[PDB]
Amino acid sequence: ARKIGIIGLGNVGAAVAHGLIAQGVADDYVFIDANEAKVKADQIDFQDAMANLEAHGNIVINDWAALADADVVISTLGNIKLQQFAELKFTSSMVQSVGTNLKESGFHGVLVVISNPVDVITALFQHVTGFPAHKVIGTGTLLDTARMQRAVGEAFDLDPRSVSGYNLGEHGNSQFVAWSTVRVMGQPIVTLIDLAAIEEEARKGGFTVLNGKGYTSYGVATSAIRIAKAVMADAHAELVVSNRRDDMGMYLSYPAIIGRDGVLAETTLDLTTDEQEKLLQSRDYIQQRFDEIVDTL
Amino acid sequence: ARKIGIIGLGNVGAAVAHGLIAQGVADDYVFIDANEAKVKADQIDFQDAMANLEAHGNIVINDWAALADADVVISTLGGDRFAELKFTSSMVQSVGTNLKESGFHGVLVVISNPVDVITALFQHVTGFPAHKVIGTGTLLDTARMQRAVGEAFDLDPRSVSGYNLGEHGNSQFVAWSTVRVMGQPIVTLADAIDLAAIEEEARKGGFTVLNGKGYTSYGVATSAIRIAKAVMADAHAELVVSNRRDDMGMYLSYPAIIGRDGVLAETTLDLTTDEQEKLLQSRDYIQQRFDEIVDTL
Amino acid sequence: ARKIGIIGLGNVGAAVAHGLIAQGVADDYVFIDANEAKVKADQIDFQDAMANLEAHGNIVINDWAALADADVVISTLGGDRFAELKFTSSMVQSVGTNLKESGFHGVLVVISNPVDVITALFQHVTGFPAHKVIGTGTLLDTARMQRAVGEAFDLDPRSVSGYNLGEHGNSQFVAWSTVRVMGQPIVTLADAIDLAAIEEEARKGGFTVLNGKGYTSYGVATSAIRIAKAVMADAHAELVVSNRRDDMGMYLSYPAIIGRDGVLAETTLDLTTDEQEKLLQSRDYIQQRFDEIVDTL
Amino acid sequence: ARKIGIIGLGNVGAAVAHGLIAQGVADDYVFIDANEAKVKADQIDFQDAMANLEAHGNIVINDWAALADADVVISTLGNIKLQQFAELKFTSSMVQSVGTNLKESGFHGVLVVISNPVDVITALFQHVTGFPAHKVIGTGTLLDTARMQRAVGEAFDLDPRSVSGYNLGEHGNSQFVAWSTVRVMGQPIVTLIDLAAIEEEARKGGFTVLNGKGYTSYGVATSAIRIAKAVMADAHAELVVSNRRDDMGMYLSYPAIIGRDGVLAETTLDLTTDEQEKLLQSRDYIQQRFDEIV
Ligand SMILES: NC(=O)c1ccc[n+]([C@@H]2O[C@H](COP(=O)([O-])OP(=O)(O)OC[C@H]3O[C@@H](n4cnc5c(N)ncnc54)[C@H](O)[C@@H]3O)[C@@H](O)[C@H]2O)c1
Ligand SMILES: NC(=O)c1ccc[n+]([C@@H]2O[C@H](COP(=O)([O-])OP(=O)(O)OC[C@H]3O[C@@H](n4cnc5c(N)ncnc54)[C@H](O)[C@@H]3O)[C@@H](O)[C@H]2O)c1
Ligand SMILES: NC(=O)c1ccc[n+]([C@@H]2O[C@H](COP(=O)([O-])OP(=O)(O)OC[C@H]3O[C@@H](n4cnc5c(N)ncnc54)[C@H](O)[C@@H]3O)[C@@H](O)[C@H]2O)c1
Ligand SMILES: NC(=O)c1ccc[n+]([C@@H]2O[C@H](COP(=O)([O-])OP(=O)(O)OC[C@H]3O[C@@H](n4cnc5c(N)ncnc54)[C@H](O)[C@@H]3O)[C@@H](O)[C@H]2O)c1
Repeated sequence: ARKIGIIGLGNVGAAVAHGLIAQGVADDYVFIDANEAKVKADQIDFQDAMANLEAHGNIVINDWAALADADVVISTLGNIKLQQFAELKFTSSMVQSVGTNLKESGFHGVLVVISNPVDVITALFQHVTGFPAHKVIGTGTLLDTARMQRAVGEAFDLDPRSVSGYNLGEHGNSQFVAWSTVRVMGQPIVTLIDLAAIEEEARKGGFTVLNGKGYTSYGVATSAIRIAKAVMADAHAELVVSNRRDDMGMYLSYPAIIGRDGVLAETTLDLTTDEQEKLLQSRDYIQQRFDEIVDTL
Repeated sequence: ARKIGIIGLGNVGAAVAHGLIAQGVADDYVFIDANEAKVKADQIDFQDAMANLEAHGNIVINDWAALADADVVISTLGGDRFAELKFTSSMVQSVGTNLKESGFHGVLVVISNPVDVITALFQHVTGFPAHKVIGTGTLLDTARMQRAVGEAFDLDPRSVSGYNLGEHGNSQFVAWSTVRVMGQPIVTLADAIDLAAIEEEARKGGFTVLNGKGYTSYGVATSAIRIAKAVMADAHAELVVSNRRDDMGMYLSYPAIIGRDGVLAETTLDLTTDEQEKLLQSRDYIQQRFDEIVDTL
Repeated sequence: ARKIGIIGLGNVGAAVAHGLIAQGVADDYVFIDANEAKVKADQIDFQDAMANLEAHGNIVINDWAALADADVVISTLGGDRFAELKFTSSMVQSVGTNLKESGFHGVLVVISNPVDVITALFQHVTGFPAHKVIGTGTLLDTARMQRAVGEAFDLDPRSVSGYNLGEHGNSQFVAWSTVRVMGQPIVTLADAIDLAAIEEEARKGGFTVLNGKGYTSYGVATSAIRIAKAVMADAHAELVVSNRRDDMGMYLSYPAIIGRDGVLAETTLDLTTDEQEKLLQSRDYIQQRFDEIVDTL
Repeated sequence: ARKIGIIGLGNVGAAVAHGLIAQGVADDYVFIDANEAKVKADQIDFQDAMANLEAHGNIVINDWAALADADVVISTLGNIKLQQFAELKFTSSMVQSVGTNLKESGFHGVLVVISNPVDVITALFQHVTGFPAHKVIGTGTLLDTARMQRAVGEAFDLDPRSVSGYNLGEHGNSQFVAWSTVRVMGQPIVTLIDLAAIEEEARKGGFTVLNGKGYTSYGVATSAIRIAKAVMADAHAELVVSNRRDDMGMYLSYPAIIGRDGVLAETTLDLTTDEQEKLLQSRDYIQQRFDEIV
């Protein structure tokens, strides 16, 4: 049967849970949150929906041992008030205990991290749990790429799913659009529009949402659900996620092949020199911030 | 194609939207909200999710004319006491008039508080035939009774029959003479389970949600979604909703047959005399509160 | 993850696989069929559909060891008379033995004819606990009664309660004392509708399907799928399936509580004396036909 | 509400119907088939399924007037027995009456043609109904692209959905794999294996299926359903379908942008000289056999 664990039932974690429960994706769910009254409130509210939902799902709360046979565990803990990377003092303070309980529960599935700064927190989670790096991944620029596809989609009046290409690097700071990989309606977008306008709409689009309602939830929740379904189904799907490539030596977003055991293979992009240059800049940024904080745990 | 309009993109409204978009229920969505920043932030956030979602949906905001061919419209709006009444009736009149003027002729589903009064007010202000104006009512309350009973007998809530009738938010009651579990009327098993305790847990349930979250969303959003699908599919499904029965003359929750035209027929429950008595008490309360608010129009 | 095995990829088995695959219900599928070319054609046909489907599924064929960790296995297998009994009992023993030897320890759902006899035979040969071996039984006849009553009262078949009990295929009957429509027990509405005609209508339909297509598939396939979901989700859902009651000591259709471990509990209907009589008559026929075929093992 | 009509409830027809009903994609369904007892049988069989399905759907049979407000109409009529270009004589006979009835129902949505030979029957359907060419399209090499993605996916142990590229031309004859458009794991397939082996698996893959059970159904039924969903949701999705491009002046498969009004725009691929040549070759066979038939 399918079992998913969600750590941190805030705006994003609760949207992840609603997206999964609304489609009846999993059979068993484990909600874990430091704030007890909140998570119990969400459990009951979801259990009240069950008589009127089409598919059934079981929900247990704050039970680490229940994670032992979970397929996927999604980490959505953090403090959005610190965003309203400065969040690093908060989320990095939480990874030691969350990571140790996770390791101790007997969990051996794939861990998907959303907590920001996603690249650095993904790395510290890998570091505390001791899980193989291919079992610990982050949404990273899967969200950024979806904003890029939305922006390019609006410009050409196309289905965003019909736009190909990726955003690489460090989510929420040096990530960039690899315009050499983007293609729309059979042609490479660079041989076609104000690309920087599109890139600005893509990059500033996330602040517009936070600015408008105080957080972001549907965009990133859906990116996590897509990765969680690829893992459980062992799809061997190519997705841009925050993964540790051998050549990079640090977590950063770059397309990879995802299946039931996590990262099954790396992909290879023919990036311009410009794009490779930016990619190592992101690597260095993540690496340094990670370096400063890993001793502190 | 399927087109759904949602008026009020708050906690309940955004959850209704996410519930529909996660499943790809409708093709076109119309979001209407007084706060342009919030509704615009939600639209962009949902559009960001489209690149990683399985079904596509088109989203327009604050365009009253777009509701003309909407199949269903869901409204989540709802000295100082006098002022509050005056402002609530004003809002229902403005929204209702603009709704009427858009040319919309589908079914209007209201989520609000008190739902029966506000539903009757929308019926009054729009001039839509009463069978096309229904409120979620005790569908949520019934689902909570189903959860409590289900937990008491380690049963799927969907396998618990029976309903909560009357006034949602105050005098509604469990019609225990309609509740069956595992082939037996629960009253019989009670005479040999403590029904009052079960009633306590369901009510207590709602308070835990309010206390830990500050509001409830998944339970009620799912109710509206179930009703919305019955309407678009012309299911002729029996659901307990807030509707105006000829014999009651006011709006209250009682099972009815829902289809593409709204209430297609009424049901007839053989209630006990005490149950029948509570039903009429409920009706008298809704009448009083309706006369009172309609007088501030 | 969710894994389902299907034994016998004929009209029914392929409809079951397509229904599950069109919704992405399981992650892994194991198809077992005596005809290598037919099962291989279906596997390739479904793998050709994966590029245009929303959910992914892995399909392996004729590999018994793969059933070891399957959640559910659905079996669609089913002078002269003695010869046929002999070949049939032999087939159930060969399949049953290989299934038992695979390590499989989930729930076995049997689609056959006579489904109650073949279900009991499989239980007998495998040695699996009776609660883990169930047949679809009269879940398909109940759904036909619901269709016929639903068409009679212009209702949603899902809104018609009640069941068909007994032996699927010959002595099963509508337990009219359990059927309710629009809040009223249908018998009272009959005292005022012709139940006999309704009962006949339901049956006629089955014959209409057999004569126009030569077999029935969607109706019974969907019954198996619903049971399979209740098992993987551990729903504790009340479903009418062929199960072995202590009071009956032989398989027959009577509602029961279904969960991950199969039959979790029995239900107690208050049938009328005629109903109890036909139920026992039904049971005597199943017992006798079972006795006959187990003698040929 | 969503309303889909299916003409011809055979192997492909009933598969399209089950894929939609299992997911609860539409609200209303119109089943039309010359063999009345087979359509009436599937109707009741699906209505028997309804009490145990999660979503509701309404089914009416052989009512052309009910197609007046259908969103999409899928044509899956034919005779698979003749396939075991064989059906062209039979399927061409049907197009006049079916097309006329369809035209007179008041239907004005998108028509999706599956019936083989799909490109020529798509052209005759457009030609007989008088419906704008952009509102009349066929599955074409959407099924063939999916087989290419299966073969390539199997070879690289990838999700078939992660394989990009298209198969162009005429389905079941001159169709080919535009290997310049295919890429896997960030690289061009022709830069990375024997593509002819893969090519053959993909090309012969329909025979194997057909020889193994006597017809093909899930592959093509799912391709039709993907198109139908792009139409009703007005996705503006890039899909390879049989459409009539102006530069070709004849139906053939080439990627197009699909929405509620049918083809909304054409794409332009940077095909190799050879690839360009094969596509025109396909156009001639379609053009020629089309003129030959009417
Ligand atoms: N990576 C991305 O693309 C992306 C996008 C949006 C948000 N985010 C990140 O998602 C995280 C959550 O976002 P949000 O808006 O839901 O925040 P939020 O503040 O609403 O929710 C955080 C939840 O985590 C819980 N939590 C905190 N510490 C915990 C611990 N040790 N154990 C268990 N639960 C704990 C809190 O109680 C709270 O309920 C933040 O880090 C935000 O930056 C990432
Ligand atoms: N029936 C039940 O059991 C139940 C359960 C929960 C909530 N509710 C009711 O649902 C309603 C919604 O609650 P919520 O938590 O979603 O509220 P909320 O405060 O988060 O949101 C209401 C939204 O309506 C918008 N709005 C206000 N006035 C408007 C106007 N004139 N036109 C258009 N949009 C306008 C606001 O901008 C806001 O975003 C309340 O009536 C609440 O009591 C009922
Ligand atoms: N319970 C009900 O209402 C109901 C309704 C419809 C059909 N059915 C039953 O379902 C069964 C199947 O019907 P169908 O039309 O799918 O049959 P079918 O003839 O189309 O296919 C049976 C399949 O089983 C395969 N098979 C046979 N022996 C096998 C063996 N020893 N091992 C593995 N595979 C084997 C065959 O190759 C074939 O593909 C019959 O019992 C029929 O009566 C029951
Ligand atoms: N384009 C493709 O890629 C592709 C792929 C597979 C199959 N197909 C085609 O799909 C068509 C259907 O295939 P099938 O296997 O389901 O065949 P089939 O013979 O089983 O079904 C055809 C159905 O069409 C019906 N029919 C015939 N003439 C009709 C008319 N005038 N009006 C209404 N109904 C009529 C029949 O009664 C029958 O039920 C065939 O042309 C086959 O070649 C195309």
